[PDB]
Amino acid sequence: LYTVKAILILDNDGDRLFAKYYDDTYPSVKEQKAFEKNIFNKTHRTDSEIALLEGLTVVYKSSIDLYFYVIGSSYENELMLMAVLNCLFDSLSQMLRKNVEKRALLENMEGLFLAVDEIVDGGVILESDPQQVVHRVAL
Amino acid sequence: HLEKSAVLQEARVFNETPINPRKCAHILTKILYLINQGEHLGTTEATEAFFAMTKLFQSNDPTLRRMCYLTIKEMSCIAEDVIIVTSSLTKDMTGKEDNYRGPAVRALCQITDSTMLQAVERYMKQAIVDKVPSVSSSALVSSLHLLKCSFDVVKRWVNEAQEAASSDNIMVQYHALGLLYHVRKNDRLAVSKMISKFTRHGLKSPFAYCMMIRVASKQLEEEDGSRDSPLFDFIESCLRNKHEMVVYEAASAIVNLPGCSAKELAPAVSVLQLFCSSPKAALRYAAVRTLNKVAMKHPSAVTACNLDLENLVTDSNRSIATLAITTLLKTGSESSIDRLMKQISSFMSEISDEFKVVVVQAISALCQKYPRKHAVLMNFLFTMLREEGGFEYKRAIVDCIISIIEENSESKETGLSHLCEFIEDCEFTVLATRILHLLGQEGPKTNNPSKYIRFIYNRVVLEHEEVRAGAVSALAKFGAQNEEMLPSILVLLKRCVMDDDNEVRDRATFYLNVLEQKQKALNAGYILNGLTVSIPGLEKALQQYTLEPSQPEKVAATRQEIFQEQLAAVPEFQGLGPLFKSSPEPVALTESETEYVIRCTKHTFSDHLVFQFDCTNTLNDQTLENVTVQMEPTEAYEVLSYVPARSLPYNQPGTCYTLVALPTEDPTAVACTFSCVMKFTVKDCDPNTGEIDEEGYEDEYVLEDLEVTVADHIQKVMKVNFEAAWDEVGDEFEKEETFTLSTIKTLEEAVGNIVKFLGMHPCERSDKVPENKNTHTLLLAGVFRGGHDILVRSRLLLLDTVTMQVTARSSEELPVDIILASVG
Amino acid sequence: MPLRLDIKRKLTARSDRVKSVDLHPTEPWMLASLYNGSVCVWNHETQTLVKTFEVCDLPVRAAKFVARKNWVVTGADDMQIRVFNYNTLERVHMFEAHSDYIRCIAVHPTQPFILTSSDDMLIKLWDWDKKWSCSQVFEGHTHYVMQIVINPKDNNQFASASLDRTIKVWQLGSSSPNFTLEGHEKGVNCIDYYSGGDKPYLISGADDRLVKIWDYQNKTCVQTLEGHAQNVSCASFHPELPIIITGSEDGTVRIWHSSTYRLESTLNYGMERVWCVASLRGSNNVALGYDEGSIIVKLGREEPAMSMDANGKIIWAKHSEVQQANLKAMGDTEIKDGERLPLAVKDMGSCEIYPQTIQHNPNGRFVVVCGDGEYIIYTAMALRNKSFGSAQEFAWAHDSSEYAIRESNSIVKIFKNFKEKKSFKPDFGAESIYGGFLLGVRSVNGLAFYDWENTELIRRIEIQPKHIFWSDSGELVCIATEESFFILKYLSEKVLAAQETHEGVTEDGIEDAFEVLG
Repeated sequence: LYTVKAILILDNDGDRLFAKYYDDTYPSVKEQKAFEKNIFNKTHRTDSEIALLEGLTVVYKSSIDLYFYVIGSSYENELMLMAVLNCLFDSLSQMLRKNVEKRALLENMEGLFLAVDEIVDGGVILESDPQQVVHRVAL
Repeated sequence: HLEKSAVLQEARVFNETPINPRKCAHILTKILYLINQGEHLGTTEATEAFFAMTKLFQSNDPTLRRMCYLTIKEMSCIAEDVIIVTSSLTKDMTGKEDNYRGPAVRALCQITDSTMLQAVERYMKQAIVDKVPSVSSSALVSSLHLLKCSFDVVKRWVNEAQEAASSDNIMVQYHALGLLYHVRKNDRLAVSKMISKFTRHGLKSPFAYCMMIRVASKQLEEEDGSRDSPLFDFIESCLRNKHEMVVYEAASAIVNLPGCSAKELAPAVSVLQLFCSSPKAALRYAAVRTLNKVAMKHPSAVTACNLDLENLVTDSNRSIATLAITTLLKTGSESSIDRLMKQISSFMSEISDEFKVVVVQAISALCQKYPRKHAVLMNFLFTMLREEGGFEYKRAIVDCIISIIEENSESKETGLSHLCEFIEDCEFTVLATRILHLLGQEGPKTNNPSKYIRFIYNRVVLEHEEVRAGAVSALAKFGAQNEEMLPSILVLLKRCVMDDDNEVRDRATFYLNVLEQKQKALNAGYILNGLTVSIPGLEKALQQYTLEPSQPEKVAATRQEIFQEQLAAVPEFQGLGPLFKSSPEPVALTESETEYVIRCTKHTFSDHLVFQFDCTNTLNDQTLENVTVQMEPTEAYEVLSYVPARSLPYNQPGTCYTLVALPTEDPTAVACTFSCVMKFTVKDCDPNTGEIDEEGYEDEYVLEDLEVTVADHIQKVMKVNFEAAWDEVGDEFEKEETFTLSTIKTLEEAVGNIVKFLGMHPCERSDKVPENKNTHTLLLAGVFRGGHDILVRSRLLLLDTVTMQVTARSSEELPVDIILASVG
Repeated sequence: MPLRLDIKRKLTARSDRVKSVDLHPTEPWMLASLYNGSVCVWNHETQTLVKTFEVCDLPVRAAKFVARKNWVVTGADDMQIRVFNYNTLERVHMFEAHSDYIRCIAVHPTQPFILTSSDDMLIKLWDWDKKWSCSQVFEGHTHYVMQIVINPKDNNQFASASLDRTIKVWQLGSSSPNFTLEGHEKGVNCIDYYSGGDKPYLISGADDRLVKIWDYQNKTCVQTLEGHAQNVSCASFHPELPIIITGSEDGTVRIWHSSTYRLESTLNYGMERVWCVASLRGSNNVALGYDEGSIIVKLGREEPAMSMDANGKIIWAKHSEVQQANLKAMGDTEIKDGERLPLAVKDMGSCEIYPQTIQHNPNGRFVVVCGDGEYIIYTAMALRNKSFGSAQEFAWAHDSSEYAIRESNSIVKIFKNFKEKKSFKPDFGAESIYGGFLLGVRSVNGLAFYDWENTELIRRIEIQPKHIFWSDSGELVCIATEESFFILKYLSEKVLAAQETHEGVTEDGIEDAFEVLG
């Protein structure tokens, strides 16, 4: 039981606006931020549903001032990961009552924290239905 | 954003009277923020905040409940007296609504430990069966965590877990099947039953397929009892649902290790399954690939090729381009290498920085991995040296040089020499070390060492200590290997450079003094070619693969020797007949990893047989001591001694032996059957590998019989001329008996049966007899135990069945009698 | 989902609408209370009616035994509970239990109490020892109190079901219900507890066609049971077996597995309108009250499935340190013959099917779990899937690397190395199988023995067996029979001439090939 390695929603530098680690491989801030900077540097300023970083398929999207991440295994493809990443974007948008930017996330830090935990649970994909997550969470 | 101290502190008011759901929920949000933003909690304040929050569980608000679940999990480990929160979580967990249901099970189960396991079970059973994915999936992941604390509680849930498995809802199923596989496992077979039930089904759950593919990927033919095929009717071997990841995972395993063979609607040996998905968008990345494939990656490679090769060349996007190189690499092979190398050459042009280093490494690495000649590898290694000039490193000097001395060395030094012309001190410590090491070691007569020396001499001045030190020591070895060289050593070493710097001086003082002053017994000894400091494997090629898209020794050779060694350690067996031979037909008494694994071999000596029983107690509940394998011979054999296996704990082999004396007058065979029973003392054990209880009971385990054949007594040989040998061994021990082999209708099978049974190789290759000939003479030879030859002559008559008069002669009465009896 | 069952009609009796059915607290008798104004009790083991009591001339809705006094309590539309001695045949006491007829009575053997539930919306307590004085009156229910049951974890607690959409848990001490459960949505006909020392459960039945399971500890509704396709008259929990037995006014009774609530059986009788259910607390008898009579029914699973090899893996399924679904057990203990030996279990690997029968190999190399028309073979002590096969029944023979199976095509099958043997296929038909070397197959009022050599009829023994077991030489057989027991001789040579010749008739055999030794 494992698909998603970690979820990060990063500003346009790779610094932690947010990350919640569905791996046990980053718990300390220094390394959680390093990871975040690492994934953001590869993936950014080339938007696609694919990136390969650290031998893992990284699926990412972007907004005005954020890049949104799911990191998962590379034995899969973008599309499986993408379903998590689409939930992540979508659910935060509907939850916060505003599209994902740094402003929406900061506006409601609580909605963001709770919403992401419903999407991924210890690296298993707990939820992937944006609607379900949003009802499930209370602001 | 926040300060961890202030927020951890103000949380302590909850512990008293104030509960205020708004204030506390905010304070909680702040805790989650401190972690999220990236901060570390202080333990005293954390411990205090944790005891305080539990009061807050009284007020049931969905946002406050939510805050409470995330905060207790994060604060659980950095907190004390957490046990109080279990009750509050159960209270929450039974409360209907997904907000409570799912999030509570997860928070509760994380905090829950084997004592507490029992409490959560009613609520857990109710939460697992849900086709509402949140409650069920959270409960299913929760159960996975709980397998650690206590296995047994979780196991009972297998029925609720299975119930979820029957959903086609993606989460409920993914979680249900995945978890089940982990849970119910006590043997392979019970998990396999769980998998077969879902297996025939065309799911609309890609995640379940994926998690299951992995379980499935190996051939399973015991799914739900048994079945006649490795069959997976869920995409693993089938292609019921198309979706490029699932399709890729499935297609690479099935092709050359069938999960099932190819179907018209589901390729599974053929290369196709990947390829139909292959032209695509970003999605293509899974689709385009390969791995394994029938019979090679190469017929496969051609399909996909348009896609991988155009993206790889065109896209100087890192994200696309990486998928394109990995995809090229995958469609690759030995054959593909011509194509792969041009592409990789081309690739650096798109992304050129580290990627440059990687392509010049890749083209060499691929040439070493997939052979386009070892020479070409060196020539590519020159191109790597040329292009980068510094992203070669120290590990490269050792790897290039070791690799080079397989064939390239004279050339490599020379190439290196040219390469050294580059750049005087920006070329790095490493290239200078490579030309230096190679010029030292080869001692060029292929080119004049004077260019090399002149090139190295300049480099040393302005480059690091390690090379300058390297240069003096190399020179010294260079002196010892070649006499000629000594004059250059002296001009170089007197200089302030190759000696008299710092490290360079110390090494030099030593190396110099040994060459200059001393005998050079030492210097001579020291150069064995002038080799590197270590010989590793070929490091580059694996490194390169990931990086781009970002002494077994033996004594025995014969069964008799290995056994003889095992026997020899024990005295009795070599003291009481020495071993002629040990069986060429050792029989395993009891099957592997059941109750016992016992393999017995019968060993023949001059007048004895020793039976070595290698005994394993694979009994999980026991550990054994004082174990022996007891024996009842079915003929006149004396059982002299038993040697015990000292201990046989769980899954640990031990050996026990029975020594018996052979008859040497027996009129009937030494082909004989012994009934084996192992007897032992059991002390109770908790399965690990071993552990004994303070007291225990006697127990016995029955074993299979050991059969001793004439084949064990005789070692086979053929003779150039049977007739002489046949007379020579002893016609004075001659006895003749006539047999009918009615179950063998030709001579060729007949000769084979006497040859196998007796352990005699028929002379002159007499196992091949003129097909269906009326008379034939079969010549047998071999040596019997004690070291005496046994020859047997069987004059075959072929009617419709085989009749033979078998006459045997031997240097003893016993082989003759033994052969004659065993055959019939 | 599979479960060891075997529904059997222990005794039937025809009478006007029986509202209540009971098993005698400690006796093998079942009492049914009828609308004949009579309550009648019959001991459905010897099929003797022990006694009848004429409580009233108007329906007696409830009757139960207060076994200690050797008395029976009845509540009838006299609005009285009248007490009688069931061996001295006279009316012990007469008292007015309620202002309305008494639907159910519950007896506390440990206390002098009966509480009775009546449709005067009240449940009242009477103490038999005081000569049926009113100990306590419970006021809580605002509607017709259909049924009362005593909780077996605290007899001081009972629950009463009323058509007020609740089942209220009350304590004796407290007139009022100390907490209320809202167990159903269209009134609660019945309340029952799921019996035991560690089972806090309620069930509610309602006329919304549905029976609901509730956990009284957690207070949530565990699941909803489809019940019946018409108003569920009553629902109860079986104690031993994981099922719920419900009855409906459609004349149907259904049994539901209490692990997934999938239909185990539907039973009709030609008696119809099934008003009540009750279950024996010592388990495997349930009795159900109908319009046209009462029935006492006997449920299956009477005996355990297990086998002892020579490896000390004695394997069972269910039980302690073993799960039902998976397989385990070991027994390496040899403590004194005079007492029951510990479980002594050691853990054993994978399973994939349910154990209809689960058995170790008689000399220890195989394990077989049989279930659902399939057999799965697992390895003796490693439990990796060895083999698979078909088996509605599986029996190891004597050979135990040859076994008999009923594949249920009307020929008894032999599987050898867990692979089917078609050199074995009876020239009898089949109705059933006995293992051992000469396979006994029962058909056409005969027991026929078949060869594992050419499947010809060796002999037919004219008393059918319970079992055939054959010795481990295969010349001597032990036949379990209604006759009592046979030992028969199979003369091997006589069989070889007879079988080849096929002088043994298709369905009658040759009476020489086998001979009756004793």
